[PDB]
Amino acid sequence: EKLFTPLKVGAVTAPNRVFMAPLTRLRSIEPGDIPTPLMGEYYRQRASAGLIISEATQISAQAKGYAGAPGLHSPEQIAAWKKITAGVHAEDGRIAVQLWHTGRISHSSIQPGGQAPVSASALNANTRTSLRDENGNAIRVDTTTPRALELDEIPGIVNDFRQAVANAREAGFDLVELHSAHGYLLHQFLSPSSNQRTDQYGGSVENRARLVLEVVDAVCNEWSADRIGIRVSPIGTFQNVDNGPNEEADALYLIEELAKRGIAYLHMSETDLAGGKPYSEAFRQKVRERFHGVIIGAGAYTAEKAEDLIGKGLIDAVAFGRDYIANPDLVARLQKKAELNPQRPESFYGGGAEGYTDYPSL
Ligand SMILES: Cc1cc2nc3c(=O)[nH]c(=O)nc-3n(C[C@H](O)[C@H](O)[C@H](O)COP(=O)(O)O)c2cc1C
Repeated sequence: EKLFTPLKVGAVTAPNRVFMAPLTRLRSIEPGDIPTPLMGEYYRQRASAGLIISEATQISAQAKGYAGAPGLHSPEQIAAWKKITAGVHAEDGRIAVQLWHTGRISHSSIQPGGQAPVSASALNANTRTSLRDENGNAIRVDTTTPRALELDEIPGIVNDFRQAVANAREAGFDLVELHSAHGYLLHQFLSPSSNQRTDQYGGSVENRARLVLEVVDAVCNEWSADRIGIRVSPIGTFQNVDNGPNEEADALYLIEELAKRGIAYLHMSETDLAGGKPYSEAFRQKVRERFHGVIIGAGAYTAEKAEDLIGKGLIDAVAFGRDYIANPDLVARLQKKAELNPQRPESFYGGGAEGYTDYPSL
């Protein structure tokens, strides 16, 4: 077993390879989309993780797509996150903030001015997002048809990612993870199914990957390459957004480009929660030879699958999502081969302490 051995991830060193995947829990304070003391406790309980990747966090108010999701834009949010990272560090843990712009996966009622959300093209995601009712309870709602950005708006998007990263550094995060997966803004440009642009940000894969690569360069220039991670879901269909008829080739192109920046890590979300086709060991090898940094695998990993792939040298770490939701001390449990607490899906989104901080440790 090598799942419990140290691993250098960019500027930091994780004592084990059991990572906590980014998990949207929608328990932030509104107004302000502010992280809470309860959230700090939740993250503190899970500090033994090799690395904690936070719930998706807004790089701007416009980036908001879910009620209850935190932001990292505004004095109050920065101050709130500072206490959370301090708590994790007090337990000697490491935490990375996942930054996103939901793009078309949003609703007008939570956008600035109540206006239509933005995207690569004006195509409704044909899905739903999570809002809050009159009592603050989480509820589902169809996504609002988006507005195609506009050429001169792109620089502003890259700037928002850069500023959020600057705030992240100030906030005490050890690393940042760009969310270019699961059909959110960056993925919306990457995919031809959601990108019908005729300017230089649409068409060829090079054009579709232009925005994400501009963000990587910008955040890398703002902080440091060894502080930047990125999550992608380039194979399969995620939240109604597929990856095109040449997804494999297009994925390898993107990874070679990311590699040139020498960033901290490549986080691959291998399948949608609804399932998907498995990654062949051949493809994993092709990814392996193209990226020279840490590679994190995620999906429906069992400790056994992780040990097998890490042992084949195809990946370096594994991010567990749901098991981490139900087991703050997942590291200890997996190492001791103990039983895990059962999961309570009903309380994954919204609410309070129940189903959040009440999962006991051994
Ligand atoms: C409650 C819930 C919320 C999630 N929120 C996020 C998130 O904020 N960002 C992200 O990239 N993926 C998110 N995911 C995906 C997880 O990080 C993870 O990849 C997924 O749960 C599959 O892994 P698992 O089988 O180990 O849980 C979410 C999944 C769940 C069930």
